[PDB]
Amino acid sequence: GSVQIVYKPVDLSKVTSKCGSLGNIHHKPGGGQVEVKSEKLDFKDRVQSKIGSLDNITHVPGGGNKKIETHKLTFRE
Amino acid sequence: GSVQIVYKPVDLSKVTSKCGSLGNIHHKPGGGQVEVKSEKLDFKDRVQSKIGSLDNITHVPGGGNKKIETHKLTFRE
Amino acid sequence: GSVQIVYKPVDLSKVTSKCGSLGNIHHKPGGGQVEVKSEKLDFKDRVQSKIGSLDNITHVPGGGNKKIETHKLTFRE
Amino acid sequence: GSVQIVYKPVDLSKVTSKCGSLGNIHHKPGGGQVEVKSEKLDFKDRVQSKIGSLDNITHVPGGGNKKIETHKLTFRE
Amino acid sequence: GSVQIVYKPVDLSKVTSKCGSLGNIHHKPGGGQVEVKSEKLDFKDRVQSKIGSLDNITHVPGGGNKKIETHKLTFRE
Repeated sequence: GSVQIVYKPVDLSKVTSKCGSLGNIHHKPGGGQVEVKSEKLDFKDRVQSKIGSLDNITHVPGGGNKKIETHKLTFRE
Repeated sequence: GSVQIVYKPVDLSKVTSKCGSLGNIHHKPGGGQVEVKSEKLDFKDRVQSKIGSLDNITHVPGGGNKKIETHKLTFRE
Repeated sequence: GSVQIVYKPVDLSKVTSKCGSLGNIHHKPGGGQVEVKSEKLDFKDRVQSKIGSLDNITHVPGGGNKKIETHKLTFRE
Repeated sequence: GSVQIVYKPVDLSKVTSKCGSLGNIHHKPGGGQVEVKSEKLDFKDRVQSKIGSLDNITHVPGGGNKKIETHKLTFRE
Repeated sequence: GSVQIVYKPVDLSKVTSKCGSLGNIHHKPGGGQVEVKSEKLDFKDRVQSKIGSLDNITHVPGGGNKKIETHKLTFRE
């Protein structure tokens, strides 16, 4: 027997930002010690480690509009 | 026998931000010590670890409008 | 026998923010010690650990409008 | 025998924020010690742990309007 | 025999906030000690633990209007 699939998505979205002014973003951490003690580091199959860190991230987009879209069609028989 | 699928989504959304001014974002942590003691670090199949950290994230979008959309069609027989 | 599916969603939503001014966001933690004692760290199949941390996150969107939408059609026989 | 499905949702929603001014958001914790004692950390199938933490999150959207929508159609025979 | 389903929801909702001014949000905890003593940490199938914590969350939306909607159609035979 026949089958029919019409996969027809229509998109007219708007992801809009309007910022008149952005200013005076201060970022002054004091910073502290990190002391890590260990003996061995046996790692395996999938490891995303991080041992000992002082990260400082300043992220000022002036418009950081994201849009994630995901389409999928699966056919079996 | 026949089958028919008409997958027809229509989208006219608006994700809108309007910020006249953004300012004076201060970020001043004092910072403290971190002391970690261990003997061994045996890791395996999927590990997302983090041992010892002072992270400082300043995130000022000026419009941080997200929009996550996900479509899926599954056909079996 | 025949089957018919008309999957027709219509969307005209609005996710709207209007902020005249955003200011004076102060963020000044004092910061304290962290002392962790252990002997071994045997991890396995899915682990999302975090041992010892002073995180400081400042998040000022100026409009942080999210919109999560999820469509799904499943067909079996 | 025939079947028919007309899945027709109509959406004209509005998720609206209007904030004239946002200001003077102060965030000054004093910070305290954390002392954790253990011997072993055997983890398994799905673990989302966190051992020892001083998190400080400042979240000022200026409009934080969320909208979660979820559609699903399931067909079996 | 035939079947027919017309799934036709209509939505014209409004989730509206109007805040003239938001200000002077002070957040100053004093902070205290945490002492945790243990011997072993055997975890298993689904664990969402948290051992030892001083979390400080400041959340000022300026409009935090949520709207959760969930549609479902199930067909069996």
